Amino acid sequence: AKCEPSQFQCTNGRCITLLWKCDGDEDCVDGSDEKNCVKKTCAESDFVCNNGQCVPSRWKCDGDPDCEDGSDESPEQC
Amino acid sequence: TKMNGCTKARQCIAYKLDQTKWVFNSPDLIRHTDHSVQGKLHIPFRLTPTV
Ligand SMILES: [Ca+2]
Ligand SMILES: [Ca+2]
Repeated sequence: AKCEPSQFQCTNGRCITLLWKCDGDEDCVDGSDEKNCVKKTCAESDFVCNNGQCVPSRWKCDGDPDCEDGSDESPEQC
Repeated sequence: TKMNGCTKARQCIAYKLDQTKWVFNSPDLIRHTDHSVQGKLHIPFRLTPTV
């Protein structure tokens, strides 16, 4: 379809702006707003799990593991 | 809580219960299904005649 940004048009027909591609608000049906672009994967509210994964900081040291390397809930972190 | 049949985080939604003080109807706040007026607040600073 016709769009103004003319960037990364997903299967839903919406042109994913390069910023939108890293906006963190996944918009298209495909998780295309979080792919192949530069972004601060952790904000000031977010925790860097040891392998480079990023997740809600509240998940750190909560008694219940979350990120795929377990870094949010490894006893070494708590 | 593991959610059955799910594959993407956008397929589900969850929100906390809160009512500590009611919300001013505002274009930025989605209404609850029971949008009946829960209360009324007196708008301060009445305009009054003066010299
Ligand atoms: Ca997006
Ligand atoms: Ca955790």
